[PDB]
Amino acid sequence: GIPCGESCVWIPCISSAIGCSCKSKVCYRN
Repeated sequence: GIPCGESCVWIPCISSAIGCSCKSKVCYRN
């Protein structure tokens, strides 16, 4: 439930490695 940084507009969630996933068009985790 916390924004990681990358935006699922043009940037893939590299942070997905640490559990980040696209949410509300932005990569979120916890």
